[PDB]
Amino acid sequence: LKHIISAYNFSRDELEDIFALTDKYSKNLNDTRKILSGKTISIAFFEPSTRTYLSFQKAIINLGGDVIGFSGEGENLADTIRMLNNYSDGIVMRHKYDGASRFASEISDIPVINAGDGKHEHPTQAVIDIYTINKHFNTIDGLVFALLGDLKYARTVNSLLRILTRFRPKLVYLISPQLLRARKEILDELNYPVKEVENPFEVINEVDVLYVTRIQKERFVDEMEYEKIKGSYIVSLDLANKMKKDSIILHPLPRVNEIDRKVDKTTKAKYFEQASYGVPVRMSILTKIYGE
Amino acid sequence: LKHIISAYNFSRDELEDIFALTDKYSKNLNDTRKILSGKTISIAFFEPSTRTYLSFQKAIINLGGDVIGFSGEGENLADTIRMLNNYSDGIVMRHKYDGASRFASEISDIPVINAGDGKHEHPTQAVIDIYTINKHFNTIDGLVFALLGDLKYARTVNSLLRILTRFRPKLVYLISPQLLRARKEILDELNYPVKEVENPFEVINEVDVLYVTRIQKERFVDEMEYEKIKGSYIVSLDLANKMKKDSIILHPLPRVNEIDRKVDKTTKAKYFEQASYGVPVRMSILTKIYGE
Amino acid sequence: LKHIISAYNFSRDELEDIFALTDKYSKNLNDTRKILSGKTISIAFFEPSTRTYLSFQKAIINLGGDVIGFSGEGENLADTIRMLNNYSDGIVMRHKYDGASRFASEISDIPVINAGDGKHEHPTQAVIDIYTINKHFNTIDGLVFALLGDLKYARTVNSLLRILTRFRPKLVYLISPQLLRARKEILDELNYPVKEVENPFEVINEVDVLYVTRIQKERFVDEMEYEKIKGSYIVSLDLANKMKKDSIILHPLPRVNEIDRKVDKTTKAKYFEQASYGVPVRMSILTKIYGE
Amino acid sequence: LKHIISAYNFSRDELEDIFALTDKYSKNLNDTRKILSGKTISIAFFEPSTRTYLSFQKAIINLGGDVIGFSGEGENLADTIRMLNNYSDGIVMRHKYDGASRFASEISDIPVINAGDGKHEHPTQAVIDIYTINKHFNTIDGLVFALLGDLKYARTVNSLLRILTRFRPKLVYLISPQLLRARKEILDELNYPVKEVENPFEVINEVDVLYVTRIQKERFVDEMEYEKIKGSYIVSLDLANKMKKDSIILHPLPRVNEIDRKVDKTTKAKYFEQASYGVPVRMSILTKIYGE
Amino acid sequence: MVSKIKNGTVIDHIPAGRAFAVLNVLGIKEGFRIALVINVDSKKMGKKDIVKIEDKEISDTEANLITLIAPTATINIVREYEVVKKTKLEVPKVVKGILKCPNPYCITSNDVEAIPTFKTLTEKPLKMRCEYCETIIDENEIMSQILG
Amino acid sequence: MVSKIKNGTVIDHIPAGRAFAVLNVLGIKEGFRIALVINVDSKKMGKKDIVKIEDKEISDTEANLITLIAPTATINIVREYEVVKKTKLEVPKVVKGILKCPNPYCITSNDVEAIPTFKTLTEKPLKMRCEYCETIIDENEIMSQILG
Ligand SMILES: [Zn+2]
Ligand SMILES: [Zn+2]
Repeated sequence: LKHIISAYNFSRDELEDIFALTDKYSKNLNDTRKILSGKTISIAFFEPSTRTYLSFQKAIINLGGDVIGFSGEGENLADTIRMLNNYSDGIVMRHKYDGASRFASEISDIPVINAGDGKHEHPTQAVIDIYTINKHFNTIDGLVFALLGDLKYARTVNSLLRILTRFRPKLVYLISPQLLRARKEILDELNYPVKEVENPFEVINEVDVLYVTRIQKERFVDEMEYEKIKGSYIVSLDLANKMKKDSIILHPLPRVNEIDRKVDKTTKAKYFEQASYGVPVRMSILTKIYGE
Repeated sequence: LKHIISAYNFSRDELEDIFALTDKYSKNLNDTRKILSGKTISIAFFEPSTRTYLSFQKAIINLGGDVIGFSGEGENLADTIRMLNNYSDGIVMRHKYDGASRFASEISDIPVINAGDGKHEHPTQAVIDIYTINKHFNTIDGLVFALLGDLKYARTVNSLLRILTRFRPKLVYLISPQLLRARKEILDELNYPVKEVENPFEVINEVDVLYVTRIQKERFVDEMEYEKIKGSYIVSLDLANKMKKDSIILHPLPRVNEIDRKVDKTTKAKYFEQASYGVPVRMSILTKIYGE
Repeated sequence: LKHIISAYNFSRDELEDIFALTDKYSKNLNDTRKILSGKTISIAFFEPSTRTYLSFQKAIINLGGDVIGFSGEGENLADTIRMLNNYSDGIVMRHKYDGASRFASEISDIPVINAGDGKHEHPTQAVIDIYTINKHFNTIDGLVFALLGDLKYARTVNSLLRILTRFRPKLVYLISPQLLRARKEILDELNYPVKEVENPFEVINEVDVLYVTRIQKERFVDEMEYEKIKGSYIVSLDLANKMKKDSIILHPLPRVNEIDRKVDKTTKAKYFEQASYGVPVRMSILTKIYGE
Repeated sequence: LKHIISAYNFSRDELEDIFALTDKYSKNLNDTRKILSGKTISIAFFEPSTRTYLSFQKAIINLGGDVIGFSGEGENLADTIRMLNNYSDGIVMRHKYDGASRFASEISDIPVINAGDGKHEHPTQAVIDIYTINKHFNTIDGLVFALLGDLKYARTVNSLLRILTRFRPKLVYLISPQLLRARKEILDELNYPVKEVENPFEVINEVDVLYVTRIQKERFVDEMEYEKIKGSYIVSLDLANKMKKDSIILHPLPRVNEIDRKVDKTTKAKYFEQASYGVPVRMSILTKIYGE
Repeated sequence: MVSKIKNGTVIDHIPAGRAFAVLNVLGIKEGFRIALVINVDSKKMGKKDIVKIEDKEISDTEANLITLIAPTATINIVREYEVVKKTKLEVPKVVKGILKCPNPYCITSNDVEAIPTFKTLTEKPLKMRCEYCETIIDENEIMSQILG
Repeated sequence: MVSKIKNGTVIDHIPAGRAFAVLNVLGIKEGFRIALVINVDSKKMGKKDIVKIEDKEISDTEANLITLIAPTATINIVREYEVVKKTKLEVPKVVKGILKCPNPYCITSNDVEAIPTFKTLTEKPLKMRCEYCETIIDENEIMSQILG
């Protein structure tokens, strides 16, 4: 590992390794090896996200690195990448344009970690999601997944569907309105079975993992088609109760109201734990790039 | 050295010293003396610039200092300076009002480093430019310079023309449209020869150093006078080819389109290296203030 | 006739009458009977349109009426209607909310003429369109129509499909992208045959009347689906040449670029003449309300 | 006369005629011949001006015409011109684009009167200015003029310099800052002597007519060059007192502060009378187009 | 370097590199045959381009537009392999379409139906003027609108 | 309809009208001589264009780009009047520069240094994919980017 731009940058072997390092770092001992000691990572979030900025910041600090960075704001991505190369030993970037990280990674000598590019990918988030799943079931092979909500414009879904190709899912249910369906291009990449469906109550009873993404108003024919459809891609307390005893509900946070807040008190709610592995998982990805 | 508000704060002797320290710090060893250990520098960029913020930040960290700062945003400059004096051991500031740093430096007990005030000066940038020039030619005396573009409202030109008075340039060509000419006040300060000219192809063949500044639309009679003139103060690949074998092209970055991007592949392009000395040069200026 | 809120307010008999009066008023003699002499019509265009404001204004003046009105700009529609009832003898209104005219007409004692409500209707525009068609072919029964572009959110299409039910069209082709299809509710009202189709070159050769509406970007999944589709719902010079010798192209103006401007020089272009009947047609509708 | 787009549309003979009709209409009898009776003029002020809108409106009403119009606010100028041709018998338009009226006049069958296009012309204003001058001195030939203020971007100056070519001025002083000088193109059209000058006190003693235009801040190198220069292109009470006994001061209103308000009490102030001839002069231009 | 033409127009002596610009200036880019050679030897010019348009005899009006970028060019009209007219190029009085007005506030720079029109003011050093807004353009602006 | 070439490349059998687009696709538009004929008779195609580039032997890489708009074209390399290679055109694997990405949010549609790159996904009905954003384009989008 060097550039982390796509979920395809990871092999199954690299992922099993990152999981083991995440176990170790989780068990938050005061002797973690400071593999980034004397190194500066720059966090270049052209498109802001405080949750994710702070999460990489804390990983980098836990490993002994110094952090520089910016958040927001006619200078070329290439010129900025060049400058960060004078100033730092690696870059974590978040950008509004698809492919931005790919392109930075080709300009750049130091590693570049994609923390979100446009609607294309967010690979570290996918690593966090599968880490949470494998932690719960001691496996990823054999599981039955359902992705619920917007599956067309969500980079986390794109990264999760791609990373799952390093594993053997039994089946991935794609549950969305007709409008928010996974694009053809992305479905032709996959090497595991998938089935499109409009209502989650049809198959909720079968699914090991339910992964939800927000539907946004700002994305519809008119406000009336959104108001008619919005209601049935929420994770309600009733949809939670119809899931199997051992199943989990996942969501890459923040949330607004796509999850009934009463759900956070059930044992199936796992999105809180999911956000909590973010730091050790990113420490591990960083350890695989700089410390091996 | 204490306050760095004008390029006139430097003597020829202090500059030769800063160059030697820059050589040493460039050769980026892992034993740099942490002269700012236990010290906090505040970076007070009332007028933002990420490139320059990060550059002083990294210098200060390379020397063992802690950084605090802000960027942007009815509180008096004097009250802010007072507060930074409770919180820190020196201040690097960037402001929209001419003379701001001068004034801070008189309110303040800790050192104040001007990283840009209005259209007046940016002295550390001038130190970086002459460092790059002296590195290339083993001298500044005897060279033939040409400054190209806006020479009226560019604080980097003002700081470069003033710092060059500690040296003996053969000649400084001032190449601008009539509108963007160096002000009378600044030309009467200089102690070396200068000649005003409208087209660079008249004398390009003679010049050791070509230093370019952007012309901005937002500065003209009408958009038509700008569109008529803009074209011939760009550094084109053809203007580059008509320069001598040993000459260099300089620009205090960022750029938009005042330099043809094909130029970045010629050996005469030196603006990339120029931005890359920013950190060691500022480490050196900091070492002259705090570590001697 | 009294309130004109829907195209359904007109019978086939009233329409044949309006056509005859339009012939007479067109032939623009200097002896037109001033049926609105001593009357004030208020033009209440809560949602502005200068083209249509001026058109009713001129009709009202040609008939000897005085005009008052406003254009644009927390006061209730009902209170405004009440006030216009103190001030005037009839109201022509344009509003952003569907059903607005219907509602005004129930509050109001003087007549109310809908000149556009939301995305619901514009009945006088439909009367102008069929007047133009009947003028050209000496009939509306038996014709083969094609409506091209946005058929979901265009109030002129809604009013034209409804008014055509007072006649016997051979067939109405509905040609739109999947997204911009006529709503189910409106299709179940119709009493004549209709067929949905995605490309106009499939049936252009058959159609007596081609009526086009703009597709707007601001109405799509993303800008890429719009850029992919936009091109083939333009009336191009080539689509014009494949139409029959006697056919006409209609568009309720203004246009932006949904009609190639070279088309305006062919004999099939009839949108200019169509806008030119606006005034006599509205004079006639006004004569049927006030002068009979 | 038909289209009035440039001051060049008028001959010396047509102008002497308009003056005589203006005398007659001024002497505001209650028997003015209603040459626009039964006619509708549309006032199409794409770029608003209430003073001028109302002035043409009142002229048109004094002559028995009906007025329609709009003020302000992607529809083509050509389509609007076409529509006004259905609705009206002539057009008075004001537009932000140079040449707009010229272009309308070529699309249009009814007359088109330019009431301001961009920075190019305002011919009716020039007719009003020379009417005022000829009224005062019983002549235009032989006078010594001075134009003061902005002479580059003022369409009234452009129209006045062009209309004066139908006459024999002794001399036209052009008094402006260097920046606001009459363009070369316009000076090469003139057939009478002209002399450029920076300060009005040099020649004020010689001038029959002083015509002033505002200098705007929004037009300068920086706010400091404007603040340095602004003061000496005002008509001060002192500059008024140094003019000859019989001379006049003219300004096409509105004013802000380019004329000391104490001047409005001297006998040389003629800008109030100048605005007051606007209506009869425009009645006369209208009478030459429609009533002869 | 190209074959003889039965009927049409031969435009010889175009500056090397400017044949594509001559076609644009004539509105050509369908039906009829065209041939070009670019950068061939010319005894008087060093290098040159040549354009041949079968079956079209270029008018004097269209041909005078060619002077805006190829003032040395020569135009021959050909019938049955024989040259029947060597046209004398003049500077055009008016130019609609080919040239834009550099004033962004000119009606021609904003309304599609408002086609740019320049009237020649002097032939000599060539200056032309916009008929809508009076903006002046010189040989240099002319040539870089067309050779781009 | 044009003379024989001593050294270089002959591109025959281009669809009528597309020679200018073949030159663009090769980056050509200075030094060397070029000749074209447009709309001449072809026994198999009806009509056709022909391009001849003196002194340049086109590579297989540059030549495979020609298939994007002229898949029937044939390429001959010529030395001393003799054809020394008839090149076998294939569909290119990668296309940098010639084709833009229709996604306005792709880094290649926004950063000048970020040069558009498409990798061919299927040859068969031709689909190509953006390497930055995975947007797919078909023969129709391909051809109307280049023939405009
Ligand atoms: Zn113009
Ligand atoms: Zn792309």
